[PDB]
Amino acid sequence: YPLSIFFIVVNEFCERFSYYGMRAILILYFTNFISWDNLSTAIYHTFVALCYLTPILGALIADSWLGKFKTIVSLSIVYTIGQAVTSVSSINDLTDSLPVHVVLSLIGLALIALGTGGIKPCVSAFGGDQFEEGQEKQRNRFFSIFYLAINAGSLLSTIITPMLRVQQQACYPLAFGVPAALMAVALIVFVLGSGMYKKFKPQGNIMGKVAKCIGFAIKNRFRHRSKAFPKREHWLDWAKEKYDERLISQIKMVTRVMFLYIPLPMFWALFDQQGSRWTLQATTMSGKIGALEIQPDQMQTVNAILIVIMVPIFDAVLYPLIAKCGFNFTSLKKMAVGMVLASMAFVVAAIVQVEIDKTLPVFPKGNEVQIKVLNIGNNTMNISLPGEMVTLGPMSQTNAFMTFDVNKLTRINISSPGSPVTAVTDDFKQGQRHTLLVWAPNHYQVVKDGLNQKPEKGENGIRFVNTFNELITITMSGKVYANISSYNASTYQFFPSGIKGFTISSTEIPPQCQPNFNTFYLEFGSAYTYIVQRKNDSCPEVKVFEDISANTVNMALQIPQYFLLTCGEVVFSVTGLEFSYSQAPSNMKSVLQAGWLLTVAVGNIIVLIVAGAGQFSKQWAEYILFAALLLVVCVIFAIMARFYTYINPAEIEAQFD
Repeated sequence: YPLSIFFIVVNEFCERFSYYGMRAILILYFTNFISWDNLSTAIYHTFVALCYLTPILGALIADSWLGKFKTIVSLSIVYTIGQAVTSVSSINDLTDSLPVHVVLSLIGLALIALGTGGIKPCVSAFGGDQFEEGQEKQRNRFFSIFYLAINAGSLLSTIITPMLRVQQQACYPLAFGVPAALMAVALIVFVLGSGMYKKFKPQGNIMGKVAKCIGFAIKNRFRHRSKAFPKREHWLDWAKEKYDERLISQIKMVTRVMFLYIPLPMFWALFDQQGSRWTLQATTMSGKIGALEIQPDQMQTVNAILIVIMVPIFDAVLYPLIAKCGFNFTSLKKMAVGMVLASMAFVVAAIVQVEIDKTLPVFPKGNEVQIKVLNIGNNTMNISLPGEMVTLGPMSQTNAFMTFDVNKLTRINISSPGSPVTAVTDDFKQGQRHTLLVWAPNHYQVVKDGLNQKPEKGENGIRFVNTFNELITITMSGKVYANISSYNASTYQFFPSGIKGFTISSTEIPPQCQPNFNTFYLEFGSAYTYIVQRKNDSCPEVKVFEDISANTVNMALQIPQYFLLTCGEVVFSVTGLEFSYSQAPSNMKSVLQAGWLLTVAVGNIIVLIVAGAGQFSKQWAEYILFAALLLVVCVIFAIMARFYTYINPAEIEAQFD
């Protein structure tokens, strides 16, 4: 056995290495191709689950045509072709009638989808066939090692890709080129073992036979309405009239096994939340370990790291111990327990989420308007606002955003000690944060803020205010603010953490002045407003004011909810695709594997259907998304398993003829 297996393991590692590397690069490109006709966003959202709809086509083929060995090679090549075409097409689009070049990408993208689908069910079952001598212990070992290699690809893909990218947009050819290069090695190694594999060929069009037998049964069962209508077997009694008895047995085994997958696709909807829903949470909870600088979007890597260490533990020690006390852990039992853990993984998130909410600010909603007053003048100013007055000294601000109803924002009067009162004629927009700038009794400016949420990806936003008579231009680490009018403010731009330096430029500034300045440590999620003022020597001067406070909750707090969920997946998923193979009849192994994969496809639909917010806060969504659904489904599953779908020893049943 050992010789035949190693080829499949290394092939799967390389094949899944490539797939993950394609995902990250693929999404970035659409942001550039979207600039013709928003159609690109419509092109996407197919690969979200379409990569799991194809495996139907792979199953139909091998089990009724070409066998499994031939479909692995053929579907593999078309996978390689698609990537190569896609890689060159992107370069052809930018280097060189735009839809004509784009058509190249579409064919490549479509040609890839078949590759990713037809291989998943075929390769998994093809390994199992190598064990025949009552080797349950060895066969169980393989399916955990095989599932371990999948992640060893995911982990190495994450580390390698960022270094690979931006090596040269000029690096795009390598971006798609290198993943394509690897799979070529995957195909070569798999073929090299042809002399060692054990293979079986289909005896005919089983697909047709199964469909015809089922078709005959249902129509015949419809007849005989008042003559022995009550079935003994819902289909077998009536198909047996014409069709072979042993074939009737086989279609029955798959029917029972598949009945249990009806409740499962809820679990795969919950497991998917870790990619999108939690990555957003990390953004608003980003205190950083003193030893390193992990970014919000890097956390998801923790799941791959844990699963490459949990899997050896469970098979090595934990399971032997449970046996020694006599619990007799069966395949149905393990799946039932696995769904409970992932349920407790989510409930922890609600606890974490409510902790974070203690700190976040309040953003305006509906007809609400939030105003911050910032006096940048050299004298104290008195401002009249609806039901309130505020006095601000020179270079002073109101530390909080005052919330008012737009309908209630009737009058504002501005005055200074001994100065005339000036009425504000400007207008505001509901649902937006607004900043009011004043420097003299009859001089003021109203500025829209633009930011009304926590900065994305945890990057700090910066902006400047011009007080010089002439226009000013500032560049900060690759980003430029140009031609800022006097007594006006520029829009925000976002930078990652660290310390960033910037250089100022203006015509009124004498050349001998220092234009160079450096900011303090940025941290995460903050947003600040700089003010540039003139010194007695005409040199620029800098002051800082805060708008949104940095992120406080530490990010290490997400390890628990990743530890439970990852621990939940090991027990559930690994046994899911092993039990599915054990029960299937000898003639239709790939049919059931495609049955398991089909569950994941429908899984993404549930989360996608739920779409966005429909409630007050995530404190709810993170809760009902498991309890009202996952536990209710979990109890239903246990009920169905009480009817012994495990009772079929598919290996020996065939020998009865």
